[PDB]
Amino acid sequence: TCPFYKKIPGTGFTVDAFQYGVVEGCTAYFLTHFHSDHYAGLSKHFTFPVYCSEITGNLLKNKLHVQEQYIHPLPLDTECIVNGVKVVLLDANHCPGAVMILFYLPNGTVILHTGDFRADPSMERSLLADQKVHMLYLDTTYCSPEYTFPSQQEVIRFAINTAFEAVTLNPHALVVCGTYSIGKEKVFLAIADVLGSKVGMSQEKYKTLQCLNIPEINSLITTDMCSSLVHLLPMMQINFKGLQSHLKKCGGKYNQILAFRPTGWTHSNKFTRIADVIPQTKGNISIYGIPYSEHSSYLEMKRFVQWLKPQKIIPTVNVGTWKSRSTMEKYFREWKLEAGY
Ligand code: NI
Repeated sequence: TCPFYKKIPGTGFTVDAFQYGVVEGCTAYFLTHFHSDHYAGLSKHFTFPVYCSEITGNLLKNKLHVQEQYIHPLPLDTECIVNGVKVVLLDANHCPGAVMILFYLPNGTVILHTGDFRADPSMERSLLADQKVHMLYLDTTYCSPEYTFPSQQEVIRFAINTAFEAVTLNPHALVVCGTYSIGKEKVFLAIADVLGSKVGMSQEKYKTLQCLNIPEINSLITTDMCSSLVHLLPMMQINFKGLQSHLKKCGGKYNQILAFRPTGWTHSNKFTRIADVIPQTKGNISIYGIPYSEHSSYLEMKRFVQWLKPQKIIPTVNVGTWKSRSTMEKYFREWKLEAGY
């Protein structure tokens, strides 16, 4: 059955709750973003109203084949009414089309659901600042002080300069970027832009990108692999074996590969700075691990919550074990005691 952390009290709404069949009482199903854990259970067979951003609606329509009659896209930063309740969608700074939802309940309670997010100080001057928020449903992916990472911009600058130098040194080098869902598109778009190239990719991946309302997209991406010096492959192929194999397929148009694996956090965030990063190398193929995150670091999450000052916090990630919930409760109390709410 549908957990309490996916229900919004005093409405018949749910959020990211598609895997439990018909939820009793639910009149509107919200979807924060198009990642499989969150959409799990949605298909052409779903017949209830789904509320979401325009981008998320394009993906539902085209990738999952959800029938158009059930897709209710809403604009961002706009007060809307859904089944008699006022709502607002805000940018989550996660993957394309990802939203936070603000629910104004009829009793006067205000609830923020973050979905998946990467907290940023620009969220402190949105519509959130206009009134008190009583309850927060929080993306707690990285809720522990060891989880630090550089900014997106530091990582992109590093990627840019690395690729530019490698291809100026050897103009027959190919650049490859690994991927498994939407998100982290700036990695490959920024590398391509400094190399004067489009990004080449499979038909399924191109179809995905074509749904994302990216300006001038037709000038940036192609299905013609041969005409392009940056290629996208599945993350699973980003290894020496997979990369040698792809290099055989390109027809001796390239004689070297430089590949990037954008990851989340791994244990080497604790010492290394981005400027110290060195690749793994076997022969004419180099692989760089780069920690480009679309979730809040501990410090970014703490700052956001300490600003917002919610009366109650409901975690939405790592809630499956008592040990994790207990640990998270401890950090929420520290934050409250330090800031005085
Ligand atoms: Ni996500």
